[PDB]
Amino acid sequence: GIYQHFSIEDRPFLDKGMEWIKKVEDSYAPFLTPFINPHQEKLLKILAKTYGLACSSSGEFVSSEYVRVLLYPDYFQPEFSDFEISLQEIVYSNKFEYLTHAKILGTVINQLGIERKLFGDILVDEERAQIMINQQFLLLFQDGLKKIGRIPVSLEERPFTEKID
Repeated sequence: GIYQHFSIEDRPFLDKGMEWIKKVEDSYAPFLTPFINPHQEKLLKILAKTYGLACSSSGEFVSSEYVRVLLYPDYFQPEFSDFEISLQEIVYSNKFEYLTHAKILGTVINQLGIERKLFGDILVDEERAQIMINQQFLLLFQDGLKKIGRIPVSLEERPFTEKID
C-alpha cells in the first residue's frame, strides 16, 4: 500500500523499529515493544506492513494514548495478556496527573527514576487515579510508589474493565 512519507524527525525511532523487526526475523517469534506514543505506533505499523510482519497494538484492545506493540509471525496467536500490561489503581488520589508523573520519573520521594518507556497512560479527571505499567516492573511500582508529594499511596491491580476514562 501507500503510506505517508517519513520525516527526518522519524529516523531515530525508525532505526529502533528496524531492530525490532530484525529480532522477529531472527527468532521467528513475537517481539513486544516498550510503551510508545501514537505517532510511533503509526510508524511501526507502516514498517511492519512493509516487511510484512503482523502487528497488533495494545490500543486495539484497551484504548489508550501510550501503547505497546506486538510484532509476530503468522502462526501467532495474540491475546491481551501477551502485551504484559497491568492496570494499577493509585489508592489514595494524586490528585494531579502532573504530580503523579513527576513522582514516577524521579524522585527519590518515594524512590523512582522510572523511564517513560516502562509505563503508559496515567489516568485521572477526578480524585481516583490509575497507571498502566509494564507488568515485568510490577514490584518496582508497587513497592516503590508509596507516596506522592506528602500523601501516602498504595498501588493495587484492577481489571481494564474498571479502567478510568
